[PDB]
Order: sequence, then structure tokens, then C-alpha cells
Amino acid sequence: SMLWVGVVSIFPEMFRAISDYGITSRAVKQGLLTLTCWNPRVYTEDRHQTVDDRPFGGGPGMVMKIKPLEGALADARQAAGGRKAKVIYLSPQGRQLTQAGVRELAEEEALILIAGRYEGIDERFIEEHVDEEWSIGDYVLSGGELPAMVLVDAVTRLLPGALSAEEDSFTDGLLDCPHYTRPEVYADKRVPEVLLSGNHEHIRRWRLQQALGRTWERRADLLDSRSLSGEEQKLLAEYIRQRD
Amino acid sequence: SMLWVGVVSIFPEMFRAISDYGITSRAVKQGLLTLTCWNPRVYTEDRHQTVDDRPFGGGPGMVMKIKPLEGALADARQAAGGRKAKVIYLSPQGRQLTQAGVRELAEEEALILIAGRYEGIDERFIEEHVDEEWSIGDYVLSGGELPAMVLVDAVTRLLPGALEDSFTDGLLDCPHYTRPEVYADKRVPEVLLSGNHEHIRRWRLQQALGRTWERRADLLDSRSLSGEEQKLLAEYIRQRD
Ligand SMILES: Nc1ncnc2c1ncn2[C@@H]1O[C@H](C[C@@H](N)CC[C@H](N)C(=O)O)[C@@H](O)[C@H]1O
Ligand SMILES: Nc1ncnc2c1ncn2[C@@H]1O[C@H](C[C@@H](N)CC[C@H](N)C(=O)O)[C@@H](O)[C@H]1O
Ligand SMILES: [Mn+2]
Ligand SMILES: [Mn+2]
Ligand SMILES: [Mn+2]
Ligand code: NA
Ligand code: NA
Repeated sequence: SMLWVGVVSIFPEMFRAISDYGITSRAVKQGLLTLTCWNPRVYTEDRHQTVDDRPFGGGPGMVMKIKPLEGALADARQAAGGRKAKVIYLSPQGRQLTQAGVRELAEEEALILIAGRYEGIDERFIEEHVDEEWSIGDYVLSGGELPAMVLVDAVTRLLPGALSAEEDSFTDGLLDCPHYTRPEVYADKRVPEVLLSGNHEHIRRWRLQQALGRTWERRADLLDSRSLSGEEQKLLAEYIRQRD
Repeated sequence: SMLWVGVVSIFPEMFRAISDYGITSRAVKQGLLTLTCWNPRVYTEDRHQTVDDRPFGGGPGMVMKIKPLEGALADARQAAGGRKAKVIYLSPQGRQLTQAGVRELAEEEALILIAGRYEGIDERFIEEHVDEEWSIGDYVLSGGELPAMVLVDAVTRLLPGALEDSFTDGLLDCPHYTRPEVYADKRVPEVLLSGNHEHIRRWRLQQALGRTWERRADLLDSRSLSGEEQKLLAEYIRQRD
């Protein structure tokens, strides 16, 4: 396989959402992706120990112990074999996931994703064993399982033969253009005429202007980090004066 | 139920990740959350159950056809009953989901989440039927199913009785420690083992402030840093190598 992924989670069977459905399922079948789970409860000191314990200093919730996690990671590294496995902890305190980040992660041989639960995992585990911390965004979820599946799904799309990933939002810093399909007219709304009767340069130009315009209206910060050209400044100026 | 959620998806089986697990599963059981799926493949009139069609203007991929989506939303809106249902489309082109956004969505009685597939859904469906578009972040996924579950999970945490946070009041969370006191030559900070609530309260606030400053200074700029916090953060900064 092109990419080996090992997931450290207390709910391995949640990962059926990506292993049984979509591109990730197809990539596993096609052999582009190997997906494996490692339950920390199977690695406790003895069968009478929980993965979690009480936080030192008080406060709400439970914290995940270092020993169950350290066991699961050791066993997962062993299964990675000769691959250079990057150990990622899914955390709201990590590097914000972006398409550029997804392209970087898609070049790795192996990835060991650590899906936290409760209030989090012990800092000494992160300090010792985690290579990088990643966030899917600025919000708090109950576990790192949906974030790990978000990472895996975004990365898998970029694997050769998995799917257009070179016609997307955040590829050239722009948002995508609108998409239209049959019928030509639906509920008093017709498909733009350029898509129906325009040539491949008219379509290329209308699609670029719509992408520029949508990015300007919704995600202005995206244009600040992406210096527009003279063609684009003209197409966007036209969009602004014509949006109504 | 406190919150009714209807999901329009071609893979309703994927939603077992939230219906069988955690807080969302617990909230369904506790009756705080009603979760339902509406497969557009059931609102199609052919032998192989088609939801996709070819895009106008050319280019790669398929676009999701209106009729299957029209059907599933109509049926979902009927099931919402007398609830004020907000129709959200999960899109990388929508409003970026943040904790403040999660707090706003948690005040709604009903939500109809539209989980797209392929290259997207027809713009005329979004223009006609969708109230707001939401993104989970600046990256592209193959479908709107993981994003819809991300929304539902973040919102459910804020439902009274479902369960301070890393994006609440500006700051990121402090580090967490548990048993043993010493592991592989690494000991838990002494403040945490001491037992003085004010010492712990101030150390924890300082570590949050410090972690936010180091990693997410942007969060701090858009925050009302008190005299207590300015002092604790100044101390965090000056007392590090
Ligand atoms: N936005 C996110 N992106 C990636 N992982 C997340 C995100 N939100 C929550 N998590 C995961 O969910 C786990 C459990 C969370 N309830 C704890 C969050 C923690 N109390 C904090 O505020 O940082 C975390 O340890 C992460 O693994
Ligand atoms: N970051 C995201 N946040 C919310 N939904 C997403 C996100 N990424 C992809 N999607 C969903 O996945 C569907 C299919 C995507 N492959 C299409 C994305 C589209 N080509 C674009 O660049 O905007 C979209 O219609 C959305 O429903
Ligand atoms: Mn596209
Ligand atoms: Mn139109
Ligand atoms: Mn917290
Ligand atoms: Na035609
Ligand atoms: Na705190």
C-alpha cells in the first residue's frame, strides 16, 4: 500500500464510517490505503484498569492514562514495519488543518493517529511520543475519532488513483465556482448560458471570475494571502460591479 | 427532544459513528437529541438508484442532481413538524465553524443538514432551499457526512445534560495530568499534587494563557486580557528558557 494508517482509539469500530464507505473504502480495496486500529484498553497494566483516571489538581472530567496509550503506540509502530511513521495527536490545540497541510501529510509512508477522549491525554505522553498535533478547526468535539477520519478522508483523495483534486476549493487559494447539472431550467432557474453554449475559454474565464467573486464575498482573507494578477483584478472588479 | 436533526445523505450508515457512540448516542438515549437520515437514493426513479448527473460546461466529476435532493428535503421538512428547521449545507465554501458558531447552532430546535457528495450539489438547489452554508475547515473532503457529524457532535456537547473549553473566553486549555505522580522520570507539576485550590486555579489559568500565546496569539488579540491575566502571562513568558 501507498499509505499505511494506524489509529489509536478506544472506539475502533467507529472507523467503519471510513473503512466501509466512500473513497477510503475503495482505496483500501484498491490497495492504496491500509487502515488499522489499536484499542488502548487492550494495553492496560491488567484487565482491572480503565484507560482513564482522575485529573491531578481536581477539576471536571477524566484524563486518559499514559501506560495504555504507550502500549498501543508501541504495538502500532511495530506494525508500521520499515515505514517512517509520523505520530499525530488530534487536538484543538494543534496546527490547523488546511489543504496545504493535507498535501504534506499525503506524502508520508505511515501515520499513527492518536484519537483522544474525556478531557484529554496526559501531557507527558504528548511531550514524549507525539511528533505533531493537528486540529480540524476552532471548536471542541468529544473525541479525536471524527477528526482522525476527517484527516484520513482529506489525505486519501490525494492518493494517485483514489478518485478532481486539482479543481477544488483552497487549491490555488480560491474557493470553487458554482456547479450545475440537468435540467437546463429548474424551478424558474436556468443554468448560466456560458455553460450551455460558451466555448472552453469563455467557461474557463466565467468559472475563474465566479471563484474570485465567491472568495471575495465570503473569504476575503484568502485573497490577502493570494496576490491577484491584472486579469484577476479586472475579472473580480467586473464581478463586484455586476453581482447586482 | 431539545434538538431534532435531519441528515440528507447517500450513506446514512456512516452516521452510526455518532448514533452508536459517545455524547450523541447518550443524548439520543436521554432524549435530548433526535437524529434521522433521508437517503436521496430512495427519492430516485431508476433500477440502479442514481443521485449524480454530468456537469454542464464540462470538466471532471459528477454533480448531485436536484430531484433526489428535492425529495429527501421535502420528506425531512415534513418530519420536523412544527419545529423551526434551519437548512444547512455542509460546504468548504461556507461559514467557518468556530466555537461561537457552535453556541449559535445549539440554540436551534431543528437542523436539516445536507451532506453533499461528488463535485458538489447544483447551485440552484442551494439558492432555493439552503438557509446557510457551513465549513468545518479549509480543506476538501469527499463528502459532507464527516462534516455533518462534526457539527452534530460539537453542538450536542452544549445541550443541557449532555455532558472551561479550549475556545471559550479566548484561551486554549491547560495541560492535563493523571496517575502515576511519576512516569518514566517525568513528574506531575507539584502545584497539582499540593491541594491549594487558588494555586491550581492560577497555575492552570497561566498555562492556558501561555499555551494560547505560544500557539494561537490571534485568539489573544481578540480577547479582554485582565490585569490578573497580563501578570500571569508576563510571568509565563519571562520564566521560560
Ligand atoms: N477541534 C478538534 N480537532 C481535533 N481534535 C479535537 C478537536 N476537538 C476535540 N478534539 C479531540 O477530542 C478530545 C477530547 C476533548 N473533549 C478534550 C478537549 C480539551 N478539553 C480541550 O479543550 O483542549 C481531544 O483530546 C482531541 O483528541
Ligand atoms: N471542509 C468541508 N467542510 C464541510 N463540507 C465539506 C468540506 N469539504 C468537503 N465538504 C463536503 O464534501 C462535498 C463534496 C466535495 N468533494 C466537493 C468540494 C468541491 N469540489 C469544492 O471544492 O468546493 C461537498 O459538496 C461538501 O458537502
Ligand atoms: Mn470542484
Ligand atoms: Mn443561477
Ligand atoms: Mn475542556
Ligand atoms: Na449538451
Ligand atoms: Na482554565
